[PDB]
Amino acid sequence: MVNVAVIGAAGGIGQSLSLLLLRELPFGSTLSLYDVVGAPGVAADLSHIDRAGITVKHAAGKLPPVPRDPALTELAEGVDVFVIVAGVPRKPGMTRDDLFNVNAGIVMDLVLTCASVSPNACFCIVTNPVNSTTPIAAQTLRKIGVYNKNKLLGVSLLDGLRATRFINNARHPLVVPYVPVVGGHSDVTIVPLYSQIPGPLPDESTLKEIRKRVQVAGTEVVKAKAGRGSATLSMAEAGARFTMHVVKALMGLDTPMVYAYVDTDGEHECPFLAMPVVLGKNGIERRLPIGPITTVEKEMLEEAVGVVKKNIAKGETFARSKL
Amino acid sequence: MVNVAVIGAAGGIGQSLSLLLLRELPFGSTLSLYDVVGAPGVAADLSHIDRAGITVKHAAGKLPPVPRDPALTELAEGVDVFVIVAGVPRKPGMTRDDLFNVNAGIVMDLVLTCASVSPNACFCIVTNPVNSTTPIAAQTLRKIGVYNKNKLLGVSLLDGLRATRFINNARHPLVVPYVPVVGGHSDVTIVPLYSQIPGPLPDESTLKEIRKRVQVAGTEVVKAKAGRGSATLSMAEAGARFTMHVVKALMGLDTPMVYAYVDTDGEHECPFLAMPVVLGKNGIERRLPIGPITTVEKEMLEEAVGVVKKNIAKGETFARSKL
Amino acid sequence: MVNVAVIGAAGGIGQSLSLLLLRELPFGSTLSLYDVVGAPGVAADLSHIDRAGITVKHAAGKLPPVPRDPALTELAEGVDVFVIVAGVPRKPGMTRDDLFNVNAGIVMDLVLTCASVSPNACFCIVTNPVNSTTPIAAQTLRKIGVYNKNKLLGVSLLDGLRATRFINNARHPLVVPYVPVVGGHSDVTIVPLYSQIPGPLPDESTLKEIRKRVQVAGTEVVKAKAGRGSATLSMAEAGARFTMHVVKALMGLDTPMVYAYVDTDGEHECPFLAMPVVLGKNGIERRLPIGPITTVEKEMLEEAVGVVKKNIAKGETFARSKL
Amino acid sequence: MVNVAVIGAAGGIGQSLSLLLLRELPFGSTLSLYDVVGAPGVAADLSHIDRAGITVKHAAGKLPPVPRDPALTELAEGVDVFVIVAGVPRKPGMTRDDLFNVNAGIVMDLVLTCASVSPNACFCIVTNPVNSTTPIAAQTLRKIGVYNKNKLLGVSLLDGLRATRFINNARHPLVVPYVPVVGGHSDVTIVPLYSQIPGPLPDESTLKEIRKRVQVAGTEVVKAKAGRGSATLSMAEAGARFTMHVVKALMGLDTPMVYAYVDTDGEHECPFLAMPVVLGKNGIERRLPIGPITTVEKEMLEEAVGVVKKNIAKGETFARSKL
Amino acid sequence: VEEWVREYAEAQEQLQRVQNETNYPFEPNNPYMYHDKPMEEGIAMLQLANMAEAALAFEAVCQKEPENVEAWRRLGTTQAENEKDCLAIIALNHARMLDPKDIAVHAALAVSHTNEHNVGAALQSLRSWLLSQPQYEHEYRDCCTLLYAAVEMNPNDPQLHASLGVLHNLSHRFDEAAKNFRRAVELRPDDAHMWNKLGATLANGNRPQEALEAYNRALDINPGYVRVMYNMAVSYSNMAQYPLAAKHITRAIALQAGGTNPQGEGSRIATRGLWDLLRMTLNLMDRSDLVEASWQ
Amino acid sequence: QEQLQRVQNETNYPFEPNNPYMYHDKPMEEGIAMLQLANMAEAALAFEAVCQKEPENVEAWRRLGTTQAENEKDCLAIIALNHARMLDPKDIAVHAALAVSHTNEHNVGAALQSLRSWLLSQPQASLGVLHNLSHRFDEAAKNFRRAVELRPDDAHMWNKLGATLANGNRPQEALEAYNRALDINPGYVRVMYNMAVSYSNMAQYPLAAKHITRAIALQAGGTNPQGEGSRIATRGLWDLLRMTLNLMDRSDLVEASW
Repeated sequence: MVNVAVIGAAGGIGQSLSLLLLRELPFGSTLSLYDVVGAPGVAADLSHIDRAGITVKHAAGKLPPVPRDPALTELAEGVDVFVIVAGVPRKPGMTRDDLFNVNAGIVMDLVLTCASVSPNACFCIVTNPVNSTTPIAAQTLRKIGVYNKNKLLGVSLLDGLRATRFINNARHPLVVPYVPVVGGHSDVTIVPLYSQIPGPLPDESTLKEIRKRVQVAGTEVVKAKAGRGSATLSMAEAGARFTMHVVKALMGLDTPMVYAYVDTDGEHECPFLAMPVVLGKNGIERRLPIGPITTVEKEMLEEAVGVVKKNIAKGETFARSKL
Repeated sequence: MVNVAVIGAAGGIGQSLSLLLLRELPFGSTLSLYDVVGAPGVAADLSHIDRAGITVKHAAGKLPPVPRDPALTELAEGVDVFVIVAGVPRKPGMTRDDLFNVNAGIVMDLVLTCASVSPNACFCIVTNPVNSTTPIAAQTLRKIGVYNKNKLLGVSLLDGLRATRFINNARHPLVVPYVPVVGGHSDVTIVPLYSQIPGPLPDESTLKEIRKRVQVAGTEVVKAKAGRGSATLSMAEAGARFTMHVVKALMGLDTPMVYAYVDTDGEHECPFLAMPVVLGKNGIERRLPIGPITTVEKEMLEEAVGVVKKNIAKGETFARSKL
Repeated sequence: MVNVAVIGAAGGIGQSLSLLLLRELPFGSTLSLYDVVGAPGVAADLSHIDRAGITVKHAAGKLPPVPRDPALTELAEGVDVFVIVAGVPRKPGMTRDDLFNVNAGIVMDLVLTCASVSPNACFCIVTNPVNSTTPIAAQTLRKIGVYNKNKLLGVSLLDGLRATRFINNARHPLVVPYVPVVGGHSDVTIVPLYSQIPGPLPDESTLKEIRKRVQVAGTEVVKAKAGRGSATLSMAEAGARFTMHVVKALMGLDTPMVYAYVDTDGEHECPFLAMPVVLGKNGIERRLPIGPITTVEKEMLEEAVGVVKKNIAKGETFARSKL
Repeated sequence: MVNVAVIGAAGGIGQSLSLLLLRELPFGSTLSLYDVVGAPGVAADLSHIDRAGITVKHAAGKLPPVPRDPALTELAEGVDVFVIVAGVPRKPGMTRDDLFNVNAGIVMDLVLTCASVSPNACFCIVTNPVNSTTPIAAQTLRKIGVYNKNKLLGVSLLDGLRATRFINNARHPLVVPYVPVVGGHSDVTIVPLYSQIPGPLPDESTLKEIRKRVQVAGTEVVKAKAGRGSATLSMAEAGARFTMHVVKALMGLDTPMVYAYVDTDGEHECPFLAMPVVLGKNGIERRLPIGPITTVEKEMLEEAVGVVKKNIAKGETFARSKL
Repeated sequence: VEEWVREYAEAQEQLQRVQNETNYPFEPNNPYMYHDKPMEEGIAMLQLANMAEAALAFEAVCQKEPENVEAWRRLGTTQAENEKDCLAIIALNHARMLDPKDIAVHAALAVSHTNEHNVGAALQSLRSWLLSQPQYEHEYRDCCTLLYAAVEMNPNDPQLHASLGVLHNLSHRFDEAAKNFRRAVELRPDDAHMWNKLGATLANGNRPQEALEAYNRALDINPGYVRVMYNMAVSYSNMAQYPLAAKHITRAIALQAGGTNPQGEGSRIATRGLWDLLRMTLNLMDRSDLVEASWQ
Repeated sequence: QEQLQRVQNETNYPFEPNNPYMYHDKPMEEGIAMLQLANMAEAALAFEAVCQKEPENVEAWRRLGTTQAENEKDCLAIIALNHARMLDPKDIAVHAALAVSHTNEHNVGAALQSLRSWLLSQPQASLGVLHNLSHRFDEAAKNFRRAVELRPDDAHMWNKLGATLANGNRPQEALEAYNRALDINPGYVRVMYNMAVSYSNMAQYPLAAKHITRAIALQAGGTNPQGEGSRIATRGLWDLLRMTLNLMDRSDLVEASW
């Protein structure tokens, strides 16, 4: 059937994501858990549960992160979908900007090792920062020798969920399903589009307030949790839903429309943005334009894409600096 | 409508169970969370997910453990089900006696504070020494003055899930939904009745090894984790299913039968045992007899009841402690 | 908890509708049936479908029709939702007016009986034509004096369904869940607002064709059915789905938003037009406006309301000849 | 990719079964309706459903019953599952003298025409004389020769579903998912099993009447309907459920165990019986024994074996009389 | 006191007796009981419109011995012509048991059942009317086939054609019934009732302009046909001429109870139904000052 | 009684309106003398009889708190000793006695705060009390056992030792070695409570009911049957009896509970 690797589990965003996928994956699906420490414990704990028909395979690594770990290459044959979340805040007290470098370096070797044996497989990176790691992954795939812009999906459904929850919270006896979001996935680069949904809209002041609340919530959620760490539950939900959509599309039982951070293929000046896209039996099948945009909120997209230019440029400059 | 209240939100079990529970609740739920440390953070994390229609409430007391915390008698108003999931799960090399000592006081305080605000609320016990803490909860309810012998259910579905997972693997294509289990929970008080299910049973020699594997699973899980914790998700998954069954029966749109640690009116000599029961709009209505039993099963059952006699002795009798 | 009642059972839109409702009606509820002929038929026939928690009742009547049937005003007591789905077959001739001249009268009878025993039950009209039958039902309710405009739902979703199925077949890989349709429910009284739907949208010429077809579809069926029959099946699913929308809400398990044929409380003229509405536990609680439309759509709407203005006048004036 | 073709969707067991099959089939499936008179009408009727992913098609046959009409041959190309529903329209026949004869020719046509183009088809028999047509169907397959014991099947859920409903009425809330009925599909041959049911089974005196009801349950349907048709919706629903189970088994998404009229090779001396069978992604994989029974079922099985043998003897006697 | 106590005591006793025997809840206010024995009041009256108190006089004379066919046919005919077809059914059903004679019975009874909705009993009544006739004495299908088996036989036969037209009115086939009444009336252009039944099959045929042309001069025959003016009211409502329709319905309510009704009220004999014609009429004008508030 | 109302208002210490003694211009000598005989229950009512008049510490509040802690109602003791602590933050015995009173029911951090207060007032059994906060009962017994040999003159100094082998399983030692502590100053309701608990832990022992009945009897001695006077704070064994009779053998004395 399928094989959804959840490589990077047993730590943060993982575990919960594996638990959600265990009771959601179609019959006959096979899971794969990988981590540097504690992976056998999670594998044993996630093997006594009901719903027979799903088998669990796992492998562990070597404490010293030998790049290109031979054990990880064993947990790569037959995999079709990869969920790369190597998230760890090893220096929470000392908050300074080397987390970008650490995460990028980890993702580089991880994606290189994964793609060295399984080229024709989708990628669903959920490793902050998702704005600059995706160009790094594209550069690594280009260096490997095989690359496909069709399957390089960057999870961004968290912004959509956050916008939909807020928009369904003031309008009391009225609920909506999804809300479009176009841009990047970091602070100033996200802008909701409250002009493509049915029903009357509220006044401009509350619209701006909701826009700002969706604009910035990471600092609020971090401050709420005593500054200990970021949010790990909503991210797991968004990742599980996105990978479930992907695995459903690959099996050929649904062709849904989502909002993805993928290469624009020349349809937009910046060759990376969160646009509508419909999945298919072999990946991305048809990109779609953004559509009509109100001129009031049109100015925001200019500075959003301007910041995206700098983020992507830093992404490629760092990637070429190493190799 | 319903109001599920999980006690002990933060941790490793309470947050995973809460996340699993806030994905298939009936429309109109008012889930509430409590913990000494954390709790605001988990509430903020869980307030961003989509599917509006559920209101999330949270409370948190002071860090120093104070008996009868005011937050409990601030949030415990208007509650239907109380899922008590608390007690230290990071058991060190110390024996079982210390675990009972550290869990009995916590259970006593929690039940004493909880009962005085909503007597007409079902209780779902999750703590590991359930065999011994169920009579403790019975004492806590009795000494207050309000005690219903049909609203004191205990979680035991983990053993049944393990048993059915172990059997569904042997017989391959054939699959079953449930497997009966009798007795208790702790060490040897478990007897799975394998002769009451359809299909040709396997060889007698194997049945002993499957029974032994079912009896001994916690030690295997602990050894697989190298003594760095316990099964923090399996107990967080079956509990969610049990709570869903209880709340669905309470709403009236179901009439299921489950195997739960309950009080035996007449029937068996032991005051407590794991026998099939049926829920209802009020509570436990029709306790069911065990039925036909095989000779080896009946001798294992008499050994189990002999053990649970001493377990209930170490339980209902313990009274209190003072210097 | 709820007691749904079907009046036009077993004719050609009966047994199918009752079967569809049986497989989706919530647990712990009762379903009723009634017809002049075949009442002791399909009612006992569906008693062999287990669906545990569902009880089926029935009531018969004399073959010669009698106003205010004594047997009918026995089962009507205790119901909560009514589905007046009784009609007449379509003979080859069936010129206008005369057919209506029959279909009105029976409907009036089917309102007078079940009105003095439960003036608190949500109603529903399915009989063809529906643009003129709804005013007859409104005036019949107004004769007694117990009339609530919030519960006068008229089935026109067959229209909604139709539109989606066509606009989802042109724009192929893309798919939309629902497409707004304001107006009435017949010929040139149906305006499919295809410009409030998410997506890129086809060209003009095409849009035109698709539009008109939505308006002249029944014909196809009637024709294809070699000058006999009509459109039972389709007209049943619509009815079923809608009924549920109402039921769930009333109990408090969802707040859906539909598009019904409910009198306009001071809105755009034409006091019996079709506009989007949101349901609730008391019927209809809010009426959304039509919203922005383009020049092409307003060309049809400015003349469609004129046709409705004629049928609405012919409706609430029914007094054939007394004598 | 599954292709379900309904042959004979004209009667009450027709259109209704086809409609139940639609709206619930897996995505990407195709439904091929067939009939002799009225196929275009029902095809156009169902072509207005929001059920994207299905491409329902029709090919009507000539009114004269010419054997091997080319119209059915084109439709029956590339079909994976066949269901046979056509036969006597409403059974106006006096007795078994002609019903066993008039249905014989239509069975000949509807089996040989489909088998001549689709060898691997897994035909399902729904006609009223199952106990006689199933050996006849096996003979028709063996004539040209594609026969495989794991392919031919006959629906039997009607008796089991009917028996399940009876018990839940008598006993308060002990819901039993299914009861293992054994025998054939006619009169006294039916026998319900009650020993393999958890709970306090009732006394033999009252249970005797319940056993009598299942065997005689077909009579009162005609009695209440004044001899105008019988068992229309129930047989269609049971057939649709069985077809869905078979389709899911062929899809590899489930491997359940059911009770179907099958060619029991070995075990019981009868060639064709009703023994429990598990479904895999090939047809039928492993057969199961009847299991232990108490005293009263022994004589019932002793009578049922003789009745089944006589019915199969009658079928084989009619066999090779025209071919 | 004794000289006249019986005249009232026995009167009330026999009134209550007749009340509880079969049917017909008599109006309490007669002011006719002491001078109703010369039954010829109904023959002296009703010849020039004013067919309201004649029904009261016939009721006053029918409160006596019930074995008179005239006393039980005149009430039915007058009440049917007065558009109060509620007690007419029960009164003529009581007249049924007084032998199958008086072929006026079973003739208006077919009309009486088809008045509101009674399809089934109308056919039986019409069949009983047909069989109670020895000149040509030699299930809707069978009932209409029996009538069709005569047609030319007894060509004039105005009552047979009237029955045929009434039966055709029940089949929702007003098109052919229209030309049936059109050629039937010319045979006897004296009785306005046959004209009235004509207008109905034109009123139901969505041709009110012609239908009124049938009623108007027919009203000149007898200006007491409340049914005719009810038809004018409904036709004017259909022409969207709402003020004239309101005037006509007000005149209809005034004329129908145009007698001692305010001082002779009974059980209202469901006259509310006729009042319902006024109701929703102002719904076209939205006369918020009055609307439903004056339903008493 | 106006002074009683005023001191009830200013001080959270409850005062029983029933005052059999009252007056007693010099309460201290007989209050400390008669407790040497037995039944300090009268002695506590004597010390409150002087604490009502004089809010000054003068060892009065300290002795009252110690005697109240000796009886098994160690909830009034905390609030009674808090007033002495705040008035005189110099003595170490008030803080030492507050540490055990807090740690009795459930107070963990309060005991830590109290022991710091006790230790800070020192220019130059605590280890056992600290171990009682944790669950190191096996290694906790060492310091208590050592402390016995040093001052074998006060029962309380080893009474806390007995409960050490009462709340951590193994109902021994105190079961037979230090169950005679009543021989000096018999008022230790705590000793009878611990003995009854240990008897219940071991086996049935119907005589445990008689023992606890006698414990309540001398606890409810003279001048105790006085009216409500906000004396619900006793509670305690009033519940525990409803336990035993409901479970052990009788199951028919439940009505004899209110």
